[PDB]
Amino acid sequence: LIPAPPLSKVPLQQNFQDNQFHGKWYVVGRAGNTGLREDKDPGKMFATIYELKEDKSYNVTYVWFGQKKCMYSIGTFVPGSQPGEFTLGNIKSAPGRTSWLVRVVSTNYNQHAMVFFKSVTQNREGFAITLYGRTKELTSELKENFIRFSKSLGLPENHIVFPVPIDQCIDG
Amino acid sequence: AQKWWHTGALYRIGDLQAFQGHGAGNLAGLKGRLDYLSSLKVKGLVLGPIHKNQKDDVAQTDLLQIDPNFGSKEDFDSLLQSAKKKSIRVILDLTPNYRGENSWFSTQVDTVATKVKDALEFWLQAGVDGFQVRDIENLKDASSFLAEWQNITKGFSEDRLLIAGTNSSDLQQILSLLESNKDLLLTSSYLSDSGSTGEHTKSLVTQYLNATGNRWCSWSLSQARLLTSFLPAQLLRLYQLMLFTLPGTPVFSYGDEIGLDAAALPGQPMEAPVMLWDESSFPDIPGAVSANMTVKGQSEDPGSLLSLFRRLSDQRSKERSLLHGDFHAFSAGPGLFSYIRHWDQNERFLVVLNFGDVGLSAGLQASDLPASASLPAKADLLLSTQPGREEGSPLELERLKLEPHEGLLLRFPYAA
Repeated sequence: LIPAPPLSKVPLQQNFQDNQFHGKWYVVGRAGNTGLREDKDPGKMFATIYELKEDKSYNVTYVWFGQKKCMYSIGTFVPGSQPGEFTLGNIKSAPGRTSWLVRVVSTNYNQHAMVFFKSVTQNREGFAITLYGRTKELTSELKENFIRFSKSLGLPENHIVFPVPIDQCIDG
Repeated sequence: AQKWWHTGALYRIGDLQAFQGHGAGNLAGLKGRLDYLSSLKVKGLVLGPIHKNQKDDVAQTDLLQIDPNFGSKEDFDSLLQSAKKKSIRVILDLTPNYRGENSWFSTQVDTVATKVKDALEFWLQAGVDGFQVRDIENLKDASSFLAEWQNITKGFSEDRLLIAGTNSSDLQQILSLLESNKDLLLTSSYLSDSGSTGEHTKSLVTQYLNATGNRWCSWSLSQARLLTSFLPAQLLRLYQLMLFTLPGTPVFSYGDEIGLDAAALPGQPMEAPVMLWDESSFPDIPGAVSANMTVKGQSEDPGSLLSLFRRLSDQRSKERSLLHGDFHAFSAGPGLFSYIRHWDQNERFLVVLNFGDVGLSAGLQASDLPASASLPAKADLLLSTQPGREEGSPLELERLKLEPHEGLLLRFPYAA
């Protein structure tokens, strides 16, 4: 087991501009402790759509290709303490429930982004890092920047996967 | 006297990393899930493969060495001793080129077969309860090799099991494999992808038993794949009831007990999905995993798929008629499949399945059974697959009405 890093090791994008971050991002890379590995099927690529709302929340939609049809799931990211941080809305208040933190680490808005995710369930913590692209492919250099950051948080390289691009569903 | 694999369900775990989800994905992690496996009342785990296999390289494949990413030979012996203390048996999958496209390799078939032959006594000495080999459609002269490997496994002890798996769905092909191998346990695609009518399922099940002398057999939808690969969500509960009450050993894969569906979340590998223990399974997609998809969430709901699996598994592993029983089928309407399980002087079970999308009167005909059987006027409802009926109370049998996709399990005592 790999323990979650302290939040003090995770950078926050300076001067975060919510209106530039909106729109469609392709999930180009996934780093975490879920069971996914570089030496086996990394899954099909999916898209995450960020729609900015009047209260500075985002409506977030996941779009993917299921068995023989397109599939959708929707949630609300509520602003946190600092620009570029969010929590998950519409959560239960039973004492065992899972809570989330989302932190945008690095983006240029029109090409790439890296985002950090942390879950908390009772006393147990989980984490991940995602590499987002405005396009389905990104350069070797950008993928290496993501590999280097993920490893600096304690993940082995074989815990880092690159989903396979597809054309069904994820291009509207 | 009754062999251990006759006493309840078998549970397949092919990808150890995806089953564990969190952490390292090793033999140590599996050991810490044994209390959960005991909650399911499963009688054996089918594990792996876990051996050294350089993909497509015959010389750098060694069935006697564990791949160090899965743990050590000491971790394996600790896992076996803890399973034994919980009365859970362990079956090792030895399919040799499990990391490549062709499971048996494309060349050197005599060398490959000898690797399996020479690994049997090594692992029986370590304390395994039996073996699985899959994709036997790609193994040249499979019926001869399987006979040889069976004779070595049973020669060690008659309480040791060999399971073979094939992608075939053809009755004649299956019969020719078993003709000189009558006691082999075989999983296959015989029941998958034939459209699902009540009448068609009844024909498949009865013709198979009639062709094989009512001998012991497995019941499954595949040698490896999840039920949701083949069935829409609304038939899952019905199929679990059928599989746990047919005469033979039922075989499931990890996640079948929560209705695990690779299509239901973004990013799941289609043939090896991550097991959903709780809402923290994929921290990179907040909001996607709902509580009703998970082990934690289903364990808190008496109406869930996991709660149904646990109850059915309990009944299958304690009721002598479901352990040992004879089987006789009715010829009910289009939409329906119905049958009775019975042994000597023990409690009898009646199963009624509505495969269709409309509500139906069952009008079951007594004379469909042999002259010596008979039914009472009423039987106590054990359970339905759907909520809202009174369990523990009698139902009148000439008057049964079943809702769309509903299954009923009724019980009645030995009367002289």
